[PDB]
This record gives sequence, structure tokens and C-alpha cells, in this order.
Amino acid sequence: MAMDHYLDIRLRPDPEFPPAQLMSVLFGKLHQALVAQGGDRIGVSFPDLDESRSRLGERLRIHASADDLRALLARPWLEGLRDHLQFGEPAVVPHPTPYRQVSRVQAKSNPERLRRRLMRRHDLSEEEARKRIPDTVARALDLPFVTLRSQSTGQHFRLFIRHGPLQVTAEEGGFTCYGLSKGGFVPWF
Amino acid sequence: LSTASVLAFERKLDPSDALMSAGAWAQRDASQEWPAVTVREKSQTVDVANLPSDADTLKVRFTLRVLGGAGTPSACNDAAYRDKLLQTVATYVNDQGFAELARRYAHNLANARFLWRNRVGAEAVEVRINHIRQGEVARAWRFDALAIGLRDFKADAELDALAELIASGLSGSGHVLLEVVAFARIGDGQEVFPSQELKTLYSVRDAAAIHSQKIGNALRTIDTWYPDEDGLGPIAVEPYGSVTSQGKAYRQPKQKLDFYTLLDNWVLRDEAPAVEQQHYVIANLIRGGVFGE
Amino acid sequence: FLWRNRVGAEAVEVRINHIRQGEVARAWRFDALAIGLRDFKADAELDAL
Repeated sequence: MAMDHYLDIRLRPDPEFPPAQLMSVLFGKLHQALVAQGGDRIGVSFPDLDESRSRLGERLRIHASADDLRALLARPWLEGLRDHLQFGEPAVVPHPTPYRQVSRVQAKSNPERLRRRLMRRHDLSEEEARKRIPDTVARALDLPFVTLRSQSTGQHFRLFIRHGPLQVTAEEGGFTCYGLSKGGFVPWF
Repeated sequence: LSTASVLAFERKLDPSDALMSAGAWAQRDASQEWPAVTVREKSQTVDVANLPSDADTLKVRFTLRVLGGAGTPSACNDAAYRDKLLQTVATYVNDQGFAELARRYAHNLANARFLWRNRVGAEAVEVRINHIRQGEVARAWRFDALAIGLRDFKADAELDALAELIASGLSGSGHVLLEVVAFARIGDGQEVFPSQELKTLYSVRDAAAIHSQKIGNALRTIDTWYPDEDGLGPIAVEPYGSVTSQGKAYRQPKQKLDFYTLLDNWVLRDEAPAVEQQHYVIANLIRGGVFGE
Repeated sequence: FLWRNRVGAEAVEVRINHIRQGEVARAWRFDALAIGLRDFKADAELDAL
């Protein structure tokens, strides 16, 4: 509903990295060279998203502000690797604005982190917390929640997103220092 | 006349392994004693390569022999197919030089495509190339791999000098030995990608490294005349021209862009193809491999 | 005997020692690239060997 300043990002297909790898590289570059000095308005929804085939990211769409894009796209934390993807263009916000509140948050993924929490500041049974981790115990994003991770943990990327309901309503909220929404986002369409 | 039942071409453009080390930027003028990137272990067990605490610059060094004699097979049953192939490749060499294919190989040396995922998001990458005739640099080139593109092919003066050197090496006019150094910029203690073994990272005597067939794949990435789409740029020169990461395969024997079909028509039946398709055929002959039925 | 290890090399030489006791009785030294591979041409130390 409030996707006035709109932009897109298309990572071109090449044999030097996967589409999820290119999306993770673009997301890490945006999180390092967009919320480096801070900021308020950052909206990064799936501009070419399809959450039915289990693919969380294969296209980028930015719904940000005017001054947030006039000074948030001219740094070396964004440029440099522009030989795979391309630049963007500005577009106005139409009357059709679905309230797709896109966020940048986490989800429950610890199958033994409850035991660490009980040992640190809980005083709970750590053996039952370790043995209480079945396949039907973890409840994370089973839809395409693309987790662009780093080279610190061997475990693969689970869900890290705050998606909203796509309808004909309006829902906007406060953007964080990483390109998300803390109660809503800009439009998507 | 028929096809030779056994063909075998020795490869040209024979690279050595990539000895990855690490250092600090603007000390590249004395980058001989830089410490190597050591493969270590952390967590199940994985192998992880990193940078030192006071380092932010990768160094990837290898050498490259350019051989020449790019038409003669190393094993051939027929004596009519063999000299028919020799005179066909001699027609290719005398009507135009190697300078087109060698220009594209010098472009793949000019940028840093032998850096695979240690290039993505780099601040500055410089590809230094020296010419070695004895133990002394006979000609020194310096580049900038982010200025020179990856999906298009352009012109320069030093790139044309390097392409002339590669074209003299591929024809048999001399002996060319080049050493290649690619400095980079990643960050103060970030992660570098070596090549994985059958996880296990590839190594030598206490140094992470890259396989030589990987750098060879990054050098035979030439052909733009798969005419379907230029959004992917160029791909690797190989028959039934295919990408395993893409999973698809263009240049099929469905249409007649195949190496085998073009080679059969241009050697046996004297059907001279377009100039770009014969550039592809001579690039496959420079690649080498096991041919024949 | 250098089969592929001489194909495209800078300089190849073959030096040959004659061993009587644990001692070189007569030494030679050649240039394997100057000496051809298609013809058998004469030389002084080649005739000695």
C-alpha cells in the first residue's frame, strides 16, 4: 500500500555461482553496505518471488524511500560485484498496493539450544532437553524462507524472514537497519 | 574414407596448481614470502580456510605453458584421416591466425576468472603476468580485473601484446612460459574458497590450493557462438556444450552445432562451416580429449 | 627416454658418465635439442661414445 519508491534487482544466470548463491551474495552486500551507517527506510521483498515451488529467492525487488535510495546505492559495499547482476531503476507507486508486510526476523530452529538456555539461565534438565529433539520437534519455516548464511556454521540456511498476508489491505511498519519491516512493509506488485 | 577408430589429442595451455597465500594490500611489491592459507578444522567435522588476523589480500600464483602443434593427434589408426585432418587444420591456420582464439584466451587471463568465488564482491583485483624465457622476467604485464569485463570481449594494447604472444605459442613459433599472479581484496580475516576433494579442502605441503583442471576450465571459457542467449555470456568449450551447475545442455546433436557433426562435415565431407563454428572446433582440438568411435 | 617430458621444454641436456670403479672414467655432455630426432648425423664425441 505504501510502495511508492520501487526498484528491482535481477541477478543474471551464469555458471560462476548459483541463483541462491547470487541472491545470498546480493543480500549480504546490501546488509553490509546499506545498514552500515544505519538508516530507517529499507524494504526488500521478493520482487520475483514464488513461495509454492519451495524456492525462496530467485529475483530481488526493493521498495524503499527516495532519499534512502539516493544515498543507499552509491558505496563500495554495494558496487564491485555488478558483473553478475545489474543496477536498478525507479518506479512510482500505483493505486494497487497489497499489504505484504515483509520483515527481516528469525524463527525457531534450535534442537538443543533449549538445553544450553537451561544450563545457562534456566536450571533445567539438560539431558531431557538434549534427548527431546525429534524430527517433529523443530518448527521452522517450511516454505521458501531463504537464509543467506555465512561461512561460520556448517548447518544449511533455514528460514529467516517476516512475511505477511497478501491481500487487498494495507499494512506498513518500521524498517530496521538491515532492510526489513518491524510491523509491516511497503507494497508488492 | 571413414573416421579414425582411435583419436587422442594432448592438451595445450597446460597450467600448474594455484598456490594460495595471504597478505596485506599495498605490500604486493615483495609478495614472495607471504604465508600460505592453511586448511584447518572446526564444527561433525568440516575443513575451513580463512585469512590471518593482520591480512586482507589473497595471492594466487600459477604458471602456464603454451605448447603449439594444435592439430596433430597423438594416436591415430588411419593414415588418410590423419593427413586429411592435418591439411584441414593447416587450412584453418593459414587462412587466419590463432589470434581470435588467442585473443579470447588472453582475455580470460586478463581478468581473474580463475578466481571462482574469491572474486565475488572484491574491492580490487589485479592480475600480474610475467614472461619467462630464462630465470628472469622478459616482459611484465599488469591489469585490473574489475575494469575488464566478464560477459563481453574488448580491446587494449597490452592485451593485444599478450594475445600475440599466446598466438605465437600456439602455432609453434616459439616457447612461451607465463606466470600469473592475482592479488585480491576480501577483508581482515574472512573466508576463502579452495576446491573441495572427495568435507576436505585440496592442499599441498601445508598450503590450500585449487586444482589445475579448474583453472583450465576457467581458461577454455570462450564460446559466445552458442546462439541461444547472451545473458549467460560465454561458457566452457567442450563437445555437447553443457553446464552441470545449470543442469541443462545447449549445442545438442538435435541441431548441427555439435563438435562431432561439424568435425565430420569439415574433415570428411569437406563441408566448410561458418567461421565461428570452426573457431569452436579448433578450440576443442586445443582442449584435447578422446575422440573417435 | 624423456617421452612427454621433453615435449615443449626450454633446454634438455643428457650427460653420460662411464663407470669403471666407483669413479667416472670418461664423461660426456650433450644438447638434446640441438641434436635432432629425425636424422642420424655424425659428431666427434658421438663417435667416441
